[PDB]
Amino acid sequence: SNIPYTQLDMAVVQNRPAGSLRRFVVLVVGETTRAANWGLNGYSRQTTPLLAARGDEIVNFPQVRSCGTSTAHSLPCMFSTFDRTDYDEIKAEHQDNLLDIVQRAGVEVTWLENDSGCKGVCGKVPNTDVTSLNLPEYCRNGECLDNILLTKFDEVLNKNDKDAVLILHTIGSHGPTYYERYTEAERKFTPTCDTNEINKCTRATLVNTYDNTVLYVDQFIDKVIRKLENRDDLESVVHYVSDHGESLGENGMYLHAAPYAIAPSGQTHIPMVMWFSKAFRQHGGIDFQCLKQKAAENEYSHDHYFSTVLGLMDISNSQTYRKEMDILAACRRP
Ligand SMILES: CCCCCCCCCC[N+](C)(C)[O-]
Ligand SMILES: [Cu+2]
Ligand SMILES: [Mg+2]
Ligand code: NA
Ligand code: NA
Ligand SMILES: [Zn+2]
Repeated sequence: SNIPYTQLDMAVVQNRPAGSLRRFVVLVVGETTRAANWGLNGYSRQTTPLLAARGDEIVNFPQVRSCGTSTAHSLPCMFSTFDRTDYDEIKAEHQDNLLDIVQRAGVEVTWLENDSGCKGVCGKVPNTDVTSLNLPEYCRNGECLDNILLTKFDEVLNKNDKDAVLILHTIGSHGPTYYERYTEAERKFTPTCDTNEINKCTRATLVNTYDNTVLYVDQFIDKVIRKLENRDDLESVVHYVSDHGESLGENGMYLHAAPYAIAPSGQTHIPMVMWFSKAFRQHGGIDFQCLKQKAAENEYSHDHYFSTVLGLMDISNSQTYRKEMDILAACRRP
């Protein structure tokens, strides 16, 4: 209430081609996973084997920077019109965010939370806290394995046939209970640090445990793709990006939330990948070989998130959309 609230893009609509198929976009908002331990970026361990095996169909972005080093900064920033370097916390809090605008355009927006909170971003859209289900197959000590989200996916997919944006907010690589982020099938690197007292384990075991968390991210993204890839009637996109990275003892630094100005690359350099369904490849208007090249050669950040999502919903009458910030715009047919 401190300053008047600005509704943005009040006349927004979708401008999808006439007679088009449903468009279903999944935004996986990761947590703590860093670029330097991401197999597709050339890490010496293959922490992303399922995505690597999918080959050309996964677009990987080797140079992406976060807008903050904690969830409290990164989430509101990445869902706002503001860029990191001009972010105004107060202004952002008193205006519509990305999800408010997309919902106003008539898109079904749903937020499934498994990471302790949306930091105010999903207040005005349908949202559920999946962690609270406290299912023994996934959950212990108030935290749940991210595959619990998959159990709620089909309900969203089948809610109706409107275009949709589904946000899956994952707990990812969050520590210091890194060992609780994955299961036996992803416990590849050993020995591990099976305590929250990470300062008491060797740096070698800490890296091993963190790397196992990335294997779980990889299989999670793969399972989301598997829910969509056989729906030939559906134009689907899966987009994954982390909120920030992590420090694993380098120079005495652990966890995250270092002030951005002094934050090491481990905390600011984050993974990002995209996958497109067959129908999206056919009717989505994107030159895929163009996009693979752009992804390899350019530097991106959370600043690109807002316009990339608007572009994926064919949003029109939008004064917030910036073509130069839309990752796909330079490879989209006019
Ligand atoms: C307060 C930080 C906001 C970011 C603005 C960075 C300058 C953009 C203008 C660049 N330009 C070459 C056109 O002058
Ligand atoms: Cu206020
Ligand atoms: Mg932004
Ligand atoms: Na945690
Ligand atoms: Na194992
Ligand atoms: Zn975080």
